[PDB]
Amino acid sequence: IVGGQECKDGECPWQALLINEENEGFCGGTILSEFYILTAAHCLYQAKRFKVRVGDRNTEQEEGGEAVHEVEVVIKHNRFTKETYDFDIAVLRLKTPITFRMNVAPACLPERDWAESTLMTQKTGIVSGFGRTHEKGRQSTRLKMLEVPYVDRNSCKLSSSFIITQNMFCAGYDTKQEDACQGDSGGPHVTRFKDTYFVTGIVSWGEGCARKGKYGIYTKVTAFLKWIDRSMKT
Amino acid sequence: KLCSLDNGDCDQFCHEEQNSVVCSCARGYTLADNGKACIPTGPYPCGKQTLE
Ligand SMILES: COc1ccc(-n2nc(C(F)(F)F)c3c2C(=O)N(c2ccc(C4(CN5CCCC5)CC4)cc2)CC3)cc1
Ligand SMILES: [Ca+2]
Repeated sequence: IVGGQECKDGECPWQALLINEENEGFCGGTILSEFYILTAAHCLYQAKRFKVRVGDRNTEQEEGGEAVHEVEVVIKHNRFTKETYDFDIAVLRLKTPITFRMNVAPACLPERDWAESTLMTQKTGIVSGFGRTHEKGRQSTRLKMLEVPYVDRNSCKLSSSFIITQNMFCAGYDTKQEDACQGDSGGPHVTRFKDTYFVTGIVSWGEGCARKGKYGIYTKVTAFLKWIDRSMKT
Repeated sequence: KLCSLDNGDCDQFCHEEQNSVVCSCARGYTLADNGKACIPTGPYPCGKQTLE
């Protein structure tokens, strides 16, 4: 996360972190329930063998509320394309159930029509992760969050050098130095409504991080809710 | 205006069925007796930052 603030105790309980063989976080994810993690498909080619850690806010030491979970089944969207990152969505079935507690809890999955009409028409959403704090910097050891405004669809298409498909939306700032970044991918994009947080996106990609005239690109969760429902039964 | 007017007074999901407002809730919540508010059915309901 470039800019933003550190996630304070219990503020981002639905954040999951994919770790590689050396226990290094390389991507994020969103806790959907006791057995399911939502993440980005491109994150699956970023590591051979990986586990999912929850309840962590500071990768530097052992707090006490952390828990690692092995992945039982990886459910990648078959339409995902490495070339355009279209259909950048995957669900993870964990071998053991997550024990909800302080800093560990699922985000809500909204209904399509309501989400698109009431959630995505609001000014901002919230993205979070352990990703880079600068485009050239190193992964953050502290979990961060950042309010990112929804970007007009027409304007972002004009800003992008790459095709912005119907399965994605833009969020962030034109010139302001705040945005998601490498390492945050697969992470949560949630929208708050009356004190309750609903999953609205998945950190997908961007032309660099927080560049002028460039925005953050997120997978459009409302376009895969049915797919997600199905994925959580197999 | 129904749903277009302040989410039809619903806490969460709002539907316009037969020109009338109908509220619903996410998995883990129970629609309250007033048919608008959403009640958590158990601990650690989805979408809630952990306080205690
Ligand atoms: C808001 O969330 C984020 C914002 C930015 C990043 N991010 N940081 C960095 C770095 F730190 F390394 F600068 C990079 C990225 C990134 O997403 N890149 C990228 C990945 C894929 C694509 C393609 C086309 N590609 C496929 C191959 C052909 C060209 C459109 C699909 C275009 C660009 C560049 C490197 C991550 C999350
Ligand atoms: Ca820790």
